[PDB]
Amino acid sequence: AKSKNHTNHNQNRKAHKNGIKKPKKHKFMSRKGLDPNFFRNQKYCLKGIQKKKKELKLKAKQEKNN
Amino acid sequence: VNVPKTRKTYCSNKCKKHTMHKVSQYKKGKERLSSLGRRRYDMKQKGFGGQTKPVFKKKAKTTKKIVLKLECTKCKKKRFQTMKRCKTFEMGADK
Amino acid sequence: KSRGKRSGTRYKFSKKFRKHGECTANKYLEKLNYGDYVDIVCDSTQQKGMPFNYYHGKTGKIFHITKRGVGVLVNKRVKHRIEQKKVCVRIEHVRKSRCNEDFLLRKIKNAELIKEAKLKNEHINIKRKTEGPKPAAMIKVPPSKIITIEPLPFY
RNA sequence: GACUCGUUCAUACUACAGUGGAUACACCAGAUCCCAUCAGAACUCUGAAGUUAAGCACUGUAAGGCUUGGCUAGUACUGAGGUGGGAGACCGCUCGGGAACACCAGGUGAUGAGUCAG
RNA sequence: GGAGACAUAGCCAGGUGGGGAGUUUGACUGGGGCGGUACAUCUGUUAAAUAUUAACGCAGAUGUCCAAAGACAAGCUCAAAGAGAACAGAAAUCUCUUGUAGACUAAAAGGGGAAAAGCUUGUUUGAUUUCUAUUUUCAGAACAAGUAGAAAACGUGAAAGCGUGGCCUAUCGAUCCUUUAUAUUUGCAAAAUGACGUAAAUUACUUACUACUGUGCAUAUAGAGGUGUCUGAAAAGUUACCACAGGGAUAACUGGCUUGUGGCUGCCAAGCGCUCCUAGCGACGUAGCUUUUUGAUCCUUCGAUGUCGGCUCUUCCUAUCAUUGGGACGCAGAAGUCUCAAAGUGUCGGAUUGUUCACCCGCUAAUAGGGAACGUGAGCUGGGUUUAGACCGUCGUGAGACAGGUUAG
RNA sequence: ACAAUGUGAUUUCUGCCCAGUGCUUUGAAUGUCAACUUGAUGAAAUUCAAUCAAGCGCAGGUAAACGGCGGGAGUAACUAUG
RNA sequence: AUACUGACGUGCAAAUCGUUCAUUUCAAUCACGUUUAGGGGCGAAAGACUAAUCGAAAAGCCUAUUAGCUGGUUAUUUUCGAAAGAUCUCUCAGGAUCGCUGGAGUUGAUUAAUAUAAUUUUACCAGGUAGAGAUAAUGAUUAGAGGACAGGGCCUUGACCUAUUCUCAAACUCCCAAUAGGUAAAAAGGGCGAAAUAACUCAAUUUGUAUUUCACUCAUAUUAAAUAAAAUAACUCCAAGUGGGCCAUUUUUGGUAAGCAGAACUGGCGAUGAGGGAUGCUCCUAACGCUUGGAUAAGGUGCCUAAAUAUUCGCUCAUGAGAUCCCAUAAAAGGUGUUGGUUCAUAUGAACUAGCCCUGAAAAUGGAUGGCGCUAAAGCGGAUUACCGAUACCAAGCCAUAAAAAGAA
RNA sequence: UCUUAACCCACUCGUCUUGAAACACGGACCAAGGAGUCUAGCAAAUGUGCAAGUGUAUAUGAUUCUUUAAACAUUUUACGCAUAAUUAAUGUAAUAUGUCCAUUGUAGAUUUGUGCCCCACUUUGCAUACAAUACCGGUAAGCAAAUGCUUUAUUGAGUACGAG
RNA sequence: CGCGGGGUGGAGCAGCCGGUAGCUCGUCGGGCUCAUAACCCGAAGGUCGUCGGUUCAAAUCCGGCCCCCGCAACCA
Repeated sequence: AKSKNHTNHNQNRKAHKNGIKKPKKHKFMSRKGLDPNFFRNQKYCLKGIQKKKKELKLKAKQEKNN
Repeated sequence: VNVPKTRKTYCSNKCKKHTMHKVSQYKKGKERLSSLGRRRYDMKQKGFGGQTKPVFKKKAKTTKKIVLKLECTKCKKKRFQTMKRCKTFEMGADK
Repeated sequence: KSRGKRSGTRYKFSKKFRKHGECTANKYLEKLNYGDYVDIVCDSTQQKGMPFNYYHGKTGKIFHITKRGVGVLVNKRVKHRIEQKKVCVRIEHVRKSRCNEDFLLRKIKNAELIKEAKLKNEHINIKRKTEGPKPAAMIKVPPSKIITIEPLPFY
């Protein structure tokens, strides 16, 4: 029964009451969707680097104890 | 809309590769008495109380999605392929 | 009323005059890195990978590159909040951004200046300072060669 | 002097003229084979007898176009302000920003990589 | 006596069944309703140069079609115009020249498209299976449509490459249910249904070792069968016999804004007025005023402002019909006609009506026009629209309905 | 005679239509059409067939049953109408 | 129980009374007893009646039925304080969920900063609305001119070609604003180097890619452009109220228009006192503890009514003058009223022009520049000051709230 | 203190409604009574007691007997919820075992030192955020002589020194 | 003035279901008969309301105008 249709009125003013919130801008981002093959090689590289670090850490610690 | 009777296309299962299939039209089966919902519906319907479920009198479409039965030449398997809602459908007899 | 994909694009996705047809190969050869900023600017010839209306002329970081696709993180205002949205665009629609290129040039000149300043052992101020300060100044025009002006009368 | 791969994508276009052919390009000669058609026209293959007549390059033209610049014009238009004006329609003023067509003058390209005869 | 294994009675079952029961009969909505869909959607425009954005805004389109009009490659260039050629002419086919698309792109409209995205031809079926990140709508859920990739198997091309439908923007549908696909995955509740399979053993309830084990039902995963009131009730009429809950969120009554329509006043100067623009006129045109018209409207009032008209009674207005004073005249007088100051004064009897209005007949001196809550219902009247009874016509299968007519209230 | 209706003294009459919607009449020749029953099948559940039911359908009857009861052109020695 | 629509209509009476009128030997009237009972009876049919009860009696109960709807919904101070948009909805008087709000917590913060920002700067883009155009395309569209198939009667008219020419478009576009929009301005980082890792990568284990470890070093000891009561920032939790709004400027669509319907941006009101606008929810000024004083704003200063019958220059007399935005009427058109201008002619004659004033200019209780009044203004147009003028503004006191100092003899 | 005055100001309150001084609705007046409660289950908050447990259930017991209808006690695998997830489901199910050490990053509270104390380096590095790997149940795909397997995908309210 | 149906020969219907427009009466030519009809034989005639659009092809299908008939004006 005979309604009014629309208005954008006050909505912008309401938005400015708490301001328009913006990105948190993280340095790391979850990478599920990113380039297969290249990213699984990156996973192998990363695992490789971790293994390299582990080998270095274990040998150095064992050397220090002796 | 017109499809031929045969198609070389991928078989996924029991044959693992592109091979011939014969192409046919799904006929939409027919209900059997021993279905669980029908068992439930018959029992509820039975006795005093008349009809116990809705009756879908309302209709808007005269058309049907067409779905092909693909029957593998190499192996014993069937595979479905469904395609756009049609009022007009043909098997073979090309232009 | 209706709200399909290209809704309201008659003027916007028109070609510019004298720019009709396919564009040069050497546009496509242009090299892109992850973490580049990149503008999304669309020639209307190639129809696949065409971004939505809002992203035309927008700029954002490349976060992902594919075979002929580029993922670009673009900000969109959704009512009371701006959020980053993953716009996939084509080699055709990417333009290397220029704000970064001013920073790069600025850095290069500053680095040479820093090398010189350190070499001379005297401080400098990098700052792109104010506009408005004017020194005192001289007019050497002959005293009857100056232009004498008055208001303009009517028709 | 010449060519190939290019780049910008008309200063590179279009139109009518004139000027040029060491090497080169091209026009040109042939059809067995590969090939291709109705057609050796094209395309494919094989030639090298002739030629600037064309293609092509360069230049010219009260050329047309494009292209820069002036001039159109601080005109038209326009943001903000005003218990400003005007019966209203509208029009000033204050703070600001500011075109387009026509017209007139200039211009008619530049360039990366490689090669051959200087 | 008569009838008789038929009746009848009981219990099943089909049919008939408004006699009776219980119930349904959307919404938006320039009020209600006939109508339409603005109810799912797609284009341009409205929309005010990112985007956003409404109306029963505008111009529209939609519920498909396509084994090619799909896929890849290759070749080609279209519409048109000029100049030519038997039949052959304005159009038929063929040729040469000119041809930035003026063609065509399944269908709308708008974008894009010339060594193509058009046309011709060749080879084909990727219009394939599996999966993300996403983009659109937007909750940034669903569904639907997309984009960019990935894992497969291939198709095509000389290769680079390209192909996960249609050049792009449209062409569509939950839960439950049914149905067919799919599986070295499962279940049907203390157990079993290949097969006593393969070994040994042989007094027998022997002893090991075995991925593949009845019908039927249930799953799990994947489609399809549909809901257009399209984020999904199985739902026709009717009430002037009616009731209830609300409603000035909404008509009929005043008022109000406006003044299209009506009415009144202008300006002008082509004609008319013998002759003569304007004595009187005045078109084609063009400006105002008003709300005694009818509208448009829905601000005000629905826990009520008594719904028409007449009668009666008073007052105000002037845009003066007559009476008083004048001006002009197409004016001889008599008249008469246009006009101004003027609202002091007057403006009637009937016939016919439900009547404002209208229309006759007659007087008059003339029988002007309006306001006052559409003047005036605790002033009247109750004839009329309009309660409940009734009638006729038409319409409705019907019950009933009718700014159709009538009588009684 | 009982039950059920319509019309409404007298007088004068009561035209057309059984198509529609009703009601009504005949029936294995006959289309459809139920339970039970009967047979076939399978290891059984089951799955299939088969069966002069009525009804409807086909075929009649009926309007003092419900009801209903057209449109155009042309045409006469004046003119007009037809 | 027909009529007087009589009396009566807080009655003699919740239907009486008066007068009139119908009935009176039969389908008559009267009594008593009797029958038929609630979706039932009974009905000479009016849905009539069935104990002041009826389109379903009375009594009691399921029942405190149900109600998206109406009404009402109770001491005080202090603090923060909205929405009337949105999505889906048999949804449009409703609900849910978003938005905005509050509480509570934690994180950040205390280092004049960095994070950060309804802001600009300098870079850097993206545009096709206003504008402008028809000699750029599309759709229009008025004229002639110059040329080599058709009409009229060798000649002429056309069309048609070619260059022009007039006026043009929300849904046309060569070109094209302002406004609005986006990215940018360095330390969890960036430079240039080395070494590592790969099943990614190329012919090629440094051939790259990316990552990791070590290096060397970039402004910030005024901050790689400003400015910032920039942490009053974040973030999590839990919840409310709300979903009918309205008004103004400017842009604006429909509609004859509308205090009309519908949008856009922003500001108000709503939810708001106070001073002005004569009065007035919205206009203007301006947002408010309690007080004292000041000086101002909007606005005034003839009197009502506080301050000037101030100063100063013009213009203005009206037998219905005129007098502060919204705001309560007013135009085309005239004027030998007066005032300035400007073009012409010969201190005169013309012609124009805009200022005031006049005509154009009629309505309804008695009547409204607010009223009285005002004309050497208290009118209209300026200017010059002074004075008056708010809870706004400054200083001071006191109160509470918020934060900060500082403190466990 | 009460009382009139006088100057200036002063519209019926409640109410629904965008909007009431209203020609909107309710209210003649005064007194008393007169409307967000209670139960169930759930959630977050904050307090409190305990913690890989917790509650003591029904009930038993006692030198417990106006108030006692509460209070007190409970001769070592009861039950609820939490200590494990996954899943139609037979089921399966958490660093991987060379190590009583005890997953990888980047910020990040806290600590050593140097050049009272803020400091400026270094130094060590929780919560938490952002990521990352592992690994378990489901599902794919590849394999499959069943102690079912396999790098790779995917998926769960997962898990990576328990919080209830 | 708001809804929906229809325009084809002189007249009235077919085609009007996309290409090739049929039938009757009327009109026209010839017979038959004192004479005239009736009767018999044979033909001619459609421009498909009008302006524009689709499609290989439109009288037909697609719109807008022009006429023609049918509905509609109710609660106010």
